[PDB]
Amino acid sequence: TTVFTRILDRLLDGYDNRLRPGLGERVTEVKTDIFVTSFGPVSDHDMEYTIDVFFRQSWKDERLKFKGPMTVLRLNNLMASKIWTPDTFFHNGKKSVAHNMTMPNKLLRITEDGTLLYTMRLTVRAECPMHLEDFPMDAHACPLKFGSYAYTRAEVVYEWTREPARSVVVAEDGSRLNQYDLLGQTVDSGIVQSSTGEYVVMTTHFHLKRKIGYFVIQTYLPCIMTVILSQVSFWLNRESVPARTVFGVTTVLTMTTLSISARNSLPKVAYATAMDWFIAVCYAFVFSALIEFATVNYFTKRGYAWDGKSKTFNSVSKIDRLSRIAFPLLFGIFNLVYWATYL
Amino acid sequence: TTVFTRILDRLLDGYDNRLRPGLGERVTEVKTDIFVTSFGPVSDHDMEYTIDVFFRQSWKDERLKFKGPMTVLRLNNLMASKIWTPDTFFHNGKKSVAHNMTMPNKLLRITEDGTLLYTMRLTVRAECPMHLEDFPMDAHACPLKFGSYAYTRAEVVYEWTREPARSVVVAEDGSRLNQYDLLGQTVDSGIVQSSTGEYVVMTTHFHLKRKIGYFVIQTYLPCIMTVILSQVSFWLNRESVPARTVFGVTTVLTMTTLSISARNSLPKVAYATAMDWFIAVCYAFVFSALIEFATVNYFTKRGYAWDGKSKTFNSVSKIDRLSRIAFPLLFGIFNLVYWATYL
Amino acid sequence: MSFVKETVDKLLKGYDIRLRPDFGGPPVCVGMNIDIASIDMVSEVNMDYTLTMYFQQYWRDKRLAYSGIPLNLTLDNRVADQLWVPDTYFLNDKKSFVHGVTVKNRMIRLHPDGTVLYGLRITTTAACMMDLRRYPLDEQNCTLEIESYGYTTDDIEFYWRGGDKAVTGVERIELPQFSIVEHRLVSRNVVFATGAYPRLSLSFRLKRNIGYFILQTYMPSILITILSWVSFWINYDASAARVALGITTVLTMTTINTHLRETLPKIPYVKAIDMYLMGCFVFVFLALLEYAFVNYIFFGRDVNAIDRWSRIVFPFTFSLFNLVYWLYYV
Amino acid sequence: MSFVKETVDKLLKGYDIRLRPDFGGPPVCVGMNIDIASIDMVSEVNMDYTLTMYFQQYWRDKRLAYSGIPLNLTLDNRVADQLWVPDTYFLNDKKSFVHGVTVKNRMIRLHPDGTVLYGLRITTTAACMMDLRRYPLDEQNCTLEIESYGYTTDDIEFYWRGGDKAVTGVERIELPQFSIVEHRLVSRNVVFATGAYPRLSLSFRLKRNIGYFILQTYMPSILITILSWVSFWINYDASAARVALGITTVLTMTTINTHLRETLPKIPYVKAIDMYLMGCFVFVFLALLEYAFVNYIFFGRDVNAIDRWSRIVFPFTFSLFNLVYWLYYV
Amino acid sequence: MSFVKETVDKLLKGYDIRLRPDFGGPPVCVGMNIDIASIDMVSEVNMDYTLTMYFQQYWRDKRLAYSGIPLNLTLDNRVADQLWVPDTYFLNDKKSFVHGVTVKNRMIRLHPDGTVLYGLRITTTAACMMDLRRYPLDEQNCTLEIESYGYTTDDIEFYWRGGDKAVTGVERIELPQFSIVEHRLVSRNVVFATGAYPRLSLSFRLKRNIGYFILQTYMPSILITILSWVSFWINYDASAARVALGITTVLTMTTINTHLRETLPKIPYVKAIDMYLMGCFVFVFLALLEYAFVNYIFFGRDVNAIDRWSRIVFPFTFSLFNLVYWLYYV
Ligand SMILES: *[C@@H]1O[C@H](CO)[C@@H](O[C@@H]2O[C@H](CO)[C@@H](O[C@@H]3O[C@H](CO[C@H]4O[C@H](CO)[C@@H](O)[C@H](O)[C@@H]4O)[C@@H](O)[C@H](O[C@H]4O[C@H](CO)[C@@H](O)[C@H](O)[C@@H]4O)[C@@H]3O)[C@H](O)[C@H]2NC(C)=O)[C@H](O)[C@H]1NC(C)=O
Ligand SMILES: *[C@@H]1O[C@H](CO)[C@@H](O[C@@H]2O[C@H](CO)[C@@H](O[C@@H]3O[C@H](CO[C@H]4O[C@H](CO)[C@@H](O)[C@H](O)[C@@H]4O)[C@@H](O)[C@H](O[C@H]4O[C@H](CO)[C@@H](O)[C@H](O)[C@@H]4O)[C@@H]3O)[C@H](O)[C@H]2NC(C)=O)[C@H](O)[C@H]1NC(C)=O
Ligand SMILES: *[C@@H]1O[C@H](CO)[C@@H](O[C@@H]2O[C@H](CO)[C@@H](O[C@@H]3O[C@H](CO[C@H]4O[C@H](CO)[C@@H](O)[C@H](O)[C@@H]4O)[C@@H](O)[C@H](O[C@H]4O[C@H](CO)[C@@H](O)[C@H](O)[C@@H]4O)[C@@H]3O)[C@H](O)[C@H]2NC(C)=O)[C@H](O)[C@H]1NC(C)=O
Ligand SMILES: *[C@@H]1O[C@H](CO)[C@@H](O[C@@H]2O[C@H](CO)[C@@H](O[C@@H]3O[C@H](CO[C@H]4O[C@H](CO)[C@@H](O)[C@H](O)[C@@H]4O)[C@@H](O)[C@H](O[C@H]4O[C@H](CO)[C@@H](O)[C@H](O)[C@@H]4O)[C@@H]3O)[C@H](O)[C@H]2NC(C)=O)[C@H](O)[C@H]1NC(C)=O
Ligand SMILES: CCCCCCCC(=O)OC[C@H](COP(=O)(O)O[C@@H]1[C@H](O)[C@H](O)[C@@H](OP(=O)(O)O)[C@H](OP(=O)(O)O)[C@H]1O)OC(=O)CCCCCCC
Ligand SMILES: CCCCCCCC(=O)OC[C@H](COP(=O)(O)O[C@@H]1[C@H](O)[C@H](O)[C@@H](OP(=O)(O)O)[C@H](OP(=O)(O)O)[C@H]1O)OC(=O)CCCCCCC
Ligand SMILES: *[C@@H]1O[C@H](CO)[C@@H](O[C@@H]2O[C@H](CO)[C@@H](O)[C@H](O)[C@H]2NC(C)=O)[C@H](O)[C@H]1NC(C)=O
Repeated sequence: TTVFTRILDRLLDGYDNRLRPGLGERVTEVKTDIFVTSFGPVSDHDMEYTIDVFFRQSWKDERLKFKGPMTVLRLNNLMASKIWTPDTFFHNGKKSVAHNMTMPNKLLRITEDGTLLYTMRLTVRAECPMHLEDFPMDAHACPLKFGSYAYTRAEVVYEWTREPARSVVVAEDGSRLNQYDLLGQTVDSGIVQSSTGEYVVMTTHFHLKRKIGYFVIQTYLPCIMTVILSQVSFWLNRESVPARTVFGVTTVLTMTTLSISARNSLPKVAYATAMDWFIAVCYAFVFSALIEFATVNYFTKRGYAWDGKSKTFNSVSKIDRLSRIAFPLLFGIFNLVYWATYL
Repeated sequence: TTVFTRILDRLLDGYDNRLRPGLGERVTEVKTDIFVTSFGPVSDHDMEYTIDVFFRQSWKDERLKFKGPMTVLRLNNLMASKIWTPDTFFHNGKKSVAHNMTMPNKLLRITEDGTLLYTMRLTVRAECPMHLEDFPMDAHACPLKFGSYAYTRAEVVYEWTREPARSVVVAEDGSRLNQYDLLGQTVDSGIVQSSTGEYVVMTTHFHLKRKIGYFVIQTYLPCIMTVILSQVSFWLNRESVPARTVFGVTTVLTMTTLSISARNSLPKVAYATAMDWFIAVCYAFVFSALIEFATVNYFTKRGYAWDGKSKTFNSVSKIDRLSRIAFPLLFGIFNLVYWATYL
Repeated sequence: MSFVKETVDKLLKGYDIRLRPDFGGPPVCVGMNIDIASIDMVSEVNMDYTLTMYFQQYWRDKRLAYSGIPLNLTLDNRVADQLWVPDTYFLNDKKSFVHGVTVKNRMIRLHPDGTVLYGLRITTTAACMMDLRRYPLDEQNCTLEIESYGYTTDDIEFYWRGGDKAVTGVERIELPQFSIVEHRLVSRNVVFATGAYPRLSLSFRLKRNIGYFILQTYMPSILITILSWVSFWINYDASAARVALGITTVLTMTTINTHLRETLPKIPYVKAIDMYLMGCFVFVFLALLEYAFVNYIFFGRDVNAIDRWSRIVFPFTFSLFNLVYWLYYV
Repeated sequence: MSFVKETVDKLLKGYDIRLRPDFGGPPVCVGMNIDIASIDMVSEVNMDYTLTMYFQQYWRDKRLAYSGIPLNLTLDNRVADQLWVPDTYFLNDKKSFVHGVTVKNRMIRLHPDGTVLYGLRITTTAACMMDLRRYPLDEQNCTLEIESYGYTTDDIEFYWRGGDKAVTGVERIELPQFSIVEHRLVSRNVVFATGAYPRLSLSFRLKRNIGYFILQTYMPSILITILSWVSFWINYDASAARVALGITTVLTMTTINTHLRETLPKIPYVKAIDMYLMGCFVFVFLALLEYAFVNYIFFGRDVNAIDRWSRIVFPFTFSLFNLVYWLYYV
Repeated sequence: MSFVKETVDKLLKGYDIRLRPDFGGPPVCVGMNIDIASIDMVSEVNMDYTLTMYFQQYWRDKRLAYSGIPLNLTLDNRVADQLWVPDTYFLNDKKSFVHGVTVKNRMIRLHPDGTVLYGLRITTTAACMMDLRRYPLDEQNCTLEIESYGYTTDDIEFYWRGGDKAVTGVERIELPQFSIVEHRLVSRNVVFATGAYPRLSLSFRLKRNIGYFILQTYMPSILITILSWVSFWINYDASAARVALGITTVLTMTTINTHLRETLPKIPYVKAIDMYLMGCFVFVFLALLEYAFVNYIFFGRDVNAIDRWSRIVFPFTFSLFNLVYWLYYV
């Protein structure tokens, strides 16, 4: 075991971890790949998502060549902090955790050629700005960008280990999403310019699509059936003023209860989304149905309804006959225009 | 620069930071003052308040006398931790924060005489036990007590740098309170005995008074108007049974909606506050208004109302006529008793 | 790298972090610029906002001048602990941290002339006092105060590097609840009894978006109030219809206010939204109380006059209330 | 002053902190007393409670005996890292910390004979498995288990210092929802697979304040239940009035029932509040269901008899239900 | 104490934490056993559970063999940072920590033959992907995955020390919402392109308690749905009574449905409870529509037949819906 011990001590003799490999001589080329163990929950309220990854970085440091019986060396967590590693960070990260239980979840392997494979298990919260105008029928490409914080592209350049599509791998059971479907991913790279210089950025976009079955059964169907119910009032006789006033007013209250709860699920955004417009139209349809009856009652003459046997009786309102067709049709048209637009 | 550098290296020569100044010789006197930059939010649910302060401590250490061109030295953050400082803590603190951005928010100065001025910027969560019997018409004195955790009064005594009224200073734009007015403060000091001995305690009480205007428009006015609205049933004709039953029962449901919402704003206490009694009495009034109609309807003989051109008709109930006076008067009296008691 | 290694070690040999540049000389001028990454949250309850940014500081340190290398030396971020940096802090920050994955999000970059670039990625929750009386039609002015904890203007001076171009990324900021209308940079020397202290202030003017409140608060309240007026068009003898309409609208209005009391934040004082909701509640309260006057005069003790007048005064007075409300708050 | 400095240096020279006093000899006896500063939170959602206490430990360490200094040496808390301290922990705590502003709230006081006083200020969230069958008429018993983590009873022994007076400050505690009826100190041994361990238990008995729930929860339910009986005193032919009263009280009961439960976590087993609320829900459900038979048995086919008996059976059965309920839970 | 002090210093002198026991020889076998303290939380929103346990690792290291002391050395927890320990981690662990009050909750125990016992008190939040389609009648399988980070089976092997008895304390688990039905221990090798890695799995099966949802969710929904059938027994001409009943049950059902959405967690997809609430909403929706058809076919144009048939079909179809529902989920 002496031979293994000696090599470790000799490696860091004069090694300066403040200087990148090839400083002032060439450009350090870091090869990266990611294995997504679990694509964590997405928070619409905070407009962020969690992702658990094995972040692998590979680069060459000629200062760490060695010769010995073995061809691969495993470095202790203390040894890894003693050498130079890329100062990679996530541009859109909000608060990230490098797990340290029970030991540091890192691993630094050195090959005799001088190539270093450096893996760490991370939990990352990342910013995913969302345009929620199509909510709940919206799709997003949540990004995950990383690069060197301090080194410009003249000093450190990042590349994917293999074909960009195959460099990011998502575990088969790794989808931990409730309201989204991970359709796929596109992996790209480019240059981003800031006030300090030009930096290389590696980008991965996860394309998410919101599942709508929840909002169909929680919001859309109750709203549609209450609007239909508010229109069912049109088929009652015009002489039942208390019944049609109770009918119309309580459907307004039902819309208020549905509208209030429907917006609790929505993130607290101050602009209008596709569900707000649908509820606003349903609110206007329910409001108009009670205004429709108010006009019918103004032209009602006799306070008694048809007795069922035969003295004169009120005639079926012409407002009602038209409203039994116009109101369902206008709502029907609105639904086709609404759904064809967003679907 | 050399003169400044030499003094620092010389200061800690033979210095033992584990021993307080004048150990076994006299009592170390600490003069303290506070500058409240912002009296942060107060939480009724957690019975705690936040406060951002510059906590300034002053004392004398003969071991740190120096002679040189400058009369004041600004110690580094590393240097400040190498010397003895008072072990001041907050008796009612819950979870305090010492700000470390971008550097440690601390400053330690030394005068030639050996007087140390030591300041830090803190966000303190502190315990403020609240007796909420008179809520929302309650006032509180939230304390802020501190002293030496380990050193008894025979070793370390604290005092205010100047007159106690002028030792706690609040910034003019410091009040960050939404539900309270900072009337003022009183500054005192005393002695507390515990299992480990007697200790000097420096105390500050912030006198707070709750703003009532929010609760008048949110709770008191709707509840008063709902009670008034329940009495409005007394002015309807006795023959309109469905209208006065709907009137009374839905006012009960309105009070239930208001009463439940009012509690959700209240902190989760398990005793009756002032607002609890007002809502309970309003509930009793609204309850008694529907019971009153149950009695009126029990003595109605004819199901038809007066025809407008007079066959006999029911007279206006004497229960209703007396209720038109008794109910407004009893509620008016209850309001004088309630509002005089707490205001 | 042999020559560079000697040069870097040479600079830090004998370096005294405790002493500022030009110690005992002219005040060191520290230029600052900020590149805002995002404003994550703005909470009325806590009276603060969250800001993520790239915070750069520029100053000249002749102890760090180097020659012979036509390169700007970016050094491992841990060297910052070995250098002198300004004792800069944010005066109104409540909770803040430097990001630390994978390594500390910190940067030191030396330049041949001695210029030092010191950059941090900071997420800071900063205190912002808000005047929410005109909520949700309010405009807020949140700031970030940058000050030296220990030094005075005799020792250290702040300035915005690049003038009004010092702060960038504002135009790309998207907030779900606000919109950035303007931002200003202010340089000033606060004065106390002790003396003058350097100060830099970055302030944004936020104008709240109204679309959500129009559809969720104002429109339902208007429609319920208009719905309460339907009673004025119903026969006086329809007591069951007019009372059920009147009291359910009162119930609906309290349902809106109590259920939107919990969605809206806990800001416990009278705001513009409260007045409008309170005003609408009074109008529906008066509409129901109007029929009580109608019922009593007919059955107890003309009849059409009270209703005919109410069909005009209530729509008219609500318009007058709206005119006063919107003119006062807009 | 140097004499004291020299004395302390001698004690820590060669001191082994990994070995307990009298290693291999008789077990070290550790005495504990607690001063409770406050109990802050007692949460049913997390099924825990928060406790701020002064935690003192006494033991004799011959290696720390000193002579010539007629004083008890209170030392800077940073010396605790250079001494052996018991590996004491709270067996049922969920998350805890020692306060650290302005410094770590830690105390080390030595005595001439070698006695060590080790005091800490600790806020600890401790697990208290609560029995909520009788809630809100429930009485809880929350404990704090103090055990050695690594050392068995062959190495370390615990005892309460001062008997039943070892815990002070309990009388001063104020809880918004409980009253401290009693507290007890127990001492025992617990046997595991790895050997026996010393145990000290501190337990409190908590009685919940019932007055608030009477006004908030029970009284409205009682009144609505009495309201549902107003239907029995209304004419059988007032179908509109009696259905509106019947269904709105059912709605009112649901309103009470729907968002009362957010005062407690989703804890699935039957509790006393659940039985009463569901008892009242069944009664209002039956009061409206009773009219279905009343209306049908007249128009569809003893109308007064059915109404007459309900005027007695419903008040009587509800009082019988209340009698059985309150006796069972009180 | 000096003899043991020199014995320990002998062990560490020359120790190399960077080399595994039997380096270059056969793989070091590490036995593991867990004593479960509690499962504090199980959250569907985050899809994880919080676990407190005593995690023990047991292996043999010849370099730590000591002779002359007929005792098992229980040492201070700080000695663990100077020995070799396995690089064990939890694969599905979102956040975890070792308790640190009063000292770090860590244990090291040596034995004469070089056997090391290493215990840690860990609270961990472990990811558990849950299939909540059958919620609240769901059965969950939450696991803890134990793996080596940077060693293959050529260097380290894992096994459950004690067979199926390697995990104890499961009967101590008291989850208010679940009951532990079973637990298993699995030992396996995970083969990747880089080699084979040891794997240990501890898994629990959880059965959710349904009683709360019977009283809180299912019974109110059943009673409201039954209440909506009271309309079928009222006169066809009681329009005010039957519409008020029908429309208020719809409002009551929405109140139950919308407010249940708040007490229950934010799981955004269709579950078993959603299908039942949606089923009952459709039934009450149809009951209100049933009277409209009766009301229209009378005044707009048999009548007794529709009510008679609705008195049977509605209760019968709801019973059939329940039969299909409970068989498909129980
Ligand atoms: C895995 O990762 C976790 C964190 O995720 C580590 O836990 C932290 O470990 C560090 C390093 O040991 C600890 O830092 C220590 O802080 C002590 C002071 O802490 C006080 O003040 C802080 C606030 O400033 C409070 O939060 C805290 O409660 C205390 O009041 C120092 O005294 C320590 O220094 C000592 O040890 C070092 C060792 O090199 C010596 O050089 C020093 O001279 C001195 O003796 C140290 O800096 C930190 O407190 C830990 N956090 C927690 C929550 O426990 C694990 O250690 C890590 N595991 C491994 C194997 O690396
Ligand atoms: C949010 O609210 C804050 C205040 O709480 C606003 O901050 C103020 O912004 C205005 C500009 O909009 C500032 O006014 C300008 O201040 C400059 C700096 O003053 C300092 O330095 C001068 C010397 O150079 C000292 O005399 C002075 O005491 C300060 O120390 C001035 O140079 C400007 O002068 C301009 O106007 C004057 C006339 O008023 C002319 O004579 C000049 O030639 C010149 O044109 C000007 O006075 C003000 O100082 C800021 N106050 C604070 C406390 O910072 C934010 O603007 C607001 N946010 C938004 C988005 O509006
Ligand atoms: C909350 O709930 C906890 C339980 O979880 C209660 O704690 C129990 O409290 C009772 C007392 O009320 C304890 O009973 C007493 O235990 C003592 C210690 O027993 C240990 O040590 C003895 C040797 O000293 C061993 O023999 C024994 O096996 C244990 O290891 C006993 O000394 C007491 O004995 C009493 O009666 C005998 C006669 O039978 C006399 O000879 C004694 O002198 C003495 O009078 C007694 O048995 C019980 O152990 C506690 N349980 C636990 C788990 O700690 C709390 O009381 C409760 N809180 C409240 C407020 O009610
Ligand atoms: C929650 O869900 C997880 C899955 O997601 C379940 O975990 C599975 O548990 C079963 C046991 O119930 C496991 O099946 C067993 O795996 C053992 C290990 O397999 C490795 O080693 C064998 C050789 O020994 C290799 O052939 C294999 O490829 C692996 O490398 C096997 O040893 C077991 O075989 C035993 O039974 C068979 C008969 O069935 C005999 O022929 C064998 O001789 C032997 O006695 C068995 O196959 C399964 O692997 C686990 N899956 C995972 C992914 O871990 C949890 O059980 C579940 N939770 C609950 C509470 O049920
Ligand atoms: C938002 C709704 C706005 C509604 C605006 C409504 C604007 C408006 O003026 O409506 C009234 C009128 C219908 O009147 P309606 O039929 O209800 O009233 C009849 C009318 O008054 C006859 O003149 C009466 O007969 P007569 O005098 O004794 O000979 C008859 O008495 P009886 O037979 O009962 O005994 C009354 O019932 O409407 C339309 O014709 C088109 C409505 C299009 C509505 C389009 C809606 C999309
Ligand atoms: C919550 C209050 C409960 C009070 C319960 C009170 C219970 C109680 O004692 O009621 C009896 C009586 C009912 O009075 P009320 O006027 O309602 O009853 C009239 C009475 O029965 C006459 O005898 C009837 O005329 P007659 O027979 O044809 O000649 C008359 O019918 P009509 O001529 O109109 O057709 C009835 O209306 O009330 C009081 O005297 C007021 C008591 C104090 C009330 C104090 C109220 C604060
Ligand atoms: C050091 O602490 C001891 C206690 O551990 C003190 O002894 C107490 O002294 C007071 C003096 O009035 C007596 O009333 C107590 O009975 C003593 N207690 C014990 C246990 O002996 C001692 O006084 C302290 N040192 C000094 C200098 O006071």
